Amino acid sequence: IIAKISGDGVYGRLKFESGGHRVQRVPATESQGRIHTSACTVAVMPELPDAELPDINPADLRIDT
Amino acid sequence: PRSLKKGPFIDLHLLKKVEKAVESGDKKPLRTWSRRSTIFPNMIGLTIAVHNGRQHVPVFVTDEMVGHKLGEFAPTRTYRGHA
Amino acid sequence: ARIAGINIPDHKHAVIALTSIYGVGKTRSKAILAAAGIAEDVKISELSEGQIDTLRDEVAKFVVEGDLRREISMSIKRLMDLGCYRGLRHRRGLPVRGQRTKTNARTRKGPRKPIK
Amino acid sequence: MKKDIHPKYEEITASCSCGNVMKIRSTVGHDLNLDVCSKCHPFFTGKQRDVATGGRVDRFNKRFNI
Amino acid sequence: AKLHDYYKDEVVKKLMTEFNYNSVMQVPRVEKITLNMGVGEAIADKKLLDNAAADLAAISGQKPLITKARKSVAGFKIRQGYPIGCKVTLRGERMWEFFERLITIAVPRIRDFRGLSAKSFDGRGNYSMGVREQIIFPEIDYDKVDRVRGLDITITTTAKSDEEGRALLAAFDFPFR
RNA sequence: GCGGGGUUGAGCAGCCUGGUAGCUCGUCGGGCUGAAAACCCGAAGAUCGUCGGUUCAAAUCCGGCCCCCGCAACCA
RNA sequence: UUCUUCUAA
RNA sequence: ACGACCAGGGCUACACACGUGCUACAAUGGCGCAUACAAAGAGAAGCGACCUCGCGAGAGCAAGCGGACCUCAUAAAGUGCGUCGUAGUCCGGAUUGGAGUCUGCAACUCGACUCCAUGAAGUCGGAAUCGCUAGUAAUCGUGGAUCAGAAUGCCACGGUG
RNA sequence: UCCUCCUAAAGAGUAACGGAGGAGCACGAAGGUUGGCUAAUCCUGGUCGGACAUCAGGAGGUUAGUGCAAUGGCAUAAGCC
Ligand SMILES: [Mg+2]
Ligand SMILES: [Mg+2]
Ligand SMILES: [Mg+2]
Ligand SMILES: [Mg+2]
Ligand SMILES: [Mg+2]
Ligand SMILES: [Mg+2]
Ligand SMILES: [Mg+2]
Ligand SMILES: [Mg+2]
Ligand SMILES: [Zn+2]
Repeated sequence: IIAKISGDGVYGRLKFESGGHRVQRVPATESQGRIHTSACTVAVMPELPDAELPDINPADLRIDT
Repeated sequence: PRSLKKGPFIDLHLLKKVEKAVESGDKKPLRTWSRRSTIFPNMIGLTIAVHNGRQHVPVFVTDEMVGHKLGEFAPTRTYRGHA
Repeated sequence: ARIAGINIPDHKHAVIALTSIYGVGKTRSKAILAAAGIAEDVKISELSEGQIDTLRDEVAKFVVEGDLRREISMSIKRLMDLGCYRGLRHRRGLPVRGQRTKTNARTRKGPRKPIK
Repeated sequence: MKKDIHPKYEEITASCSCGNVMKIRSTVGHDLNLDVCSKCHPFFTGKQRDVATGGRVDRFNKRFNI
Repeated sequence: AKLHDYYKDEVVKKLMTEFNYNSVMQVPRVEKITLNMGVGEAIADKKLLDNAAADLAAISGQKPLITKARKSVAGFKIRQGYPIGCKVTLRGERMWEFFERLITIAVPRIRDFRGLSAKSFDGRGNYSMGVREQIIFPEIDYDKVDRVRGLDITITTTAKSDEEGRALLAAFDFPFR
């Protein structure tokens, strides 16, 4: 699951939530009642802007006819 | 509702402050934990705060509030909406 | 065949046909015919007019169709404007008398709006 | 007015519940006995009563005495 | 001509006094009464209008001219010229005889009666009103009719101002307030 | 440069010479199950790429228009 | 006649 | 202080979903009058007759009773007669307004009940699914426990069957 | 191929692979005559009625209408019954 979080100070609060997150619990998919140790993972990556619609300039070119 | 033969109910420590706030002559908010007290005609016009489990919300008392108790103007469940 | 603003039908028995007025039920229509002297199981057809012309005054003793709706809508707007708990019940659409709102409030809430 | 298209217009008697005897030119035909009219309506009597504002402090000093 | 007899003797001298007219011809007089049932739900067939036009002819004794659509609107699903409503202009005699039966019988028999308005004189003296149910007339038996018709009475007079048409209907004791 | 199309969450009919929004997949909620599939039941969902205009009225008719599927850009 | 699966203490 | 004390609140919230129930969707039924038959319980700070007041919930006086005596207690379904005659109805009772009573320092949140007015959905319910083998299922009443008050729950009890 | 304006230079005509649009009909009444008739849009009021049906009132002065394109016309109406 990938969510965009629009808000103020989003990455300032959640940048320390990366990496693994481990449960030790009795699962809901366990019939024997034994306790399993599972893990998840969270990526918190800051929303950079767009790359940029490329603006070419005919001074950084060399045209061969 | 209460029986007619008992009359309306009000708390003494409020009734000791209704009598005080009449004779004092002020528009001061008096904060009150008695939600269960019937409003009297000498209480009209007083901004008073009824407790609602968390805070004290000031209530202006009008003419048409006499038969009603104080707690009807201080909501306790701060519900907003599911969506 | 027409009392106090509405048209009472002509085939029913006496108190039963009277209850079509917004303001009388089975008990008050027994009290309307208690002062009009009419038996409560005669039809509205084959009556006498002087019975009926006094019968309209008995209904006019009380509060009825246009007036009873005007007082009730005034007493609702009395609660709507006080900002009391019951007025907040009426204008959210929730049940007033203190019922279960976790389940079975279908009369004040109507048909179900599914979660989208 | 043409002789065929316009319906029947027979002057009748308009009786009432309060004793109003009036003679209208009408298209009913049969005898007319009314219910309310301009004579005895609760407009000049009871429109002031049927508002029913009601007193709140005035209701309060009924239900006890001190 | 009962109210027209009643107009020509008391009401004529009355409006000379309470407006101070120069001449006798300056008095506001009523010209016609229009009875309209614009029934836009008669697009299915003529029959719902054919049963309604016969109802309004029983209200006051004229066969009503079926009015048609002036232009076309597809927002109301009518082309130009659909039979859409019926009107009756009562002039001369039959105006007053309806104007007596309306002000005495059919108007006080209206349910939740709280009088008429004084704000409905269309800017220039011609008072208009509208009734909800056709069964306020004693022409209309409740068992015999089946659809709740309703019409709107339009009174057209020769009043220039707004108060002069008010004082004209106040001479006939018209139920305002 | 000439043709075909842009339609609920998705994919397509219906486009008809203009008055009337369909299906499938999916989604939601039940049922069966110990549970999950598959199945079964009951639901809903559209401003017809877009913008002007023509008629009473436009997904439609038209005109420009945005994306693309193509087709063709040749003889020396 | 048809009918699949049950991961890791 | 994750210990202790008091006030007010919450455990009663509400787009939704599920389970267990109650009352209905009526005529083998409703309503009105009359009339017939239970069982098993409970009762002292109590059950409370009788009588009066009140439309009623109740109130007042106040016996009798620590109970095979007295009291809650009237059983209801049924029966007999009468009307309603297939309708959103004299079905249904939600909801809502006013008015009360009772309990309790105290009924706003948040009590039950009564009166008057009001009269939603519902005309027997899809996929499916549950109980039951004889005094049973079905159906109608009664009481107790809990409790100042406050059951459509539970635990009991009999009638028809 | 036909139709209308512009190009077209105040008679007529006038070109281009110049700018723009339409037609391959319709109608037994949409024709003839006689007799009447005056629109569009906005405003104020009025039962369901709502920006918009239908009814009055006034402003308004062809902004409408013309079986269809555009142009020229049309109230003595060629418009509407
Ligand atoms: Mg459409
Ligand atoms: Mg599955
Ligand atoms: Mg030239
Ligand atoms: Mg020239
Ligand atoms: Mg022509
Ligand atoms: Mg001519
Ligand atoms: Mg209007
Ligand atoms: Mg011609
Ligand atoms: Zn009368």
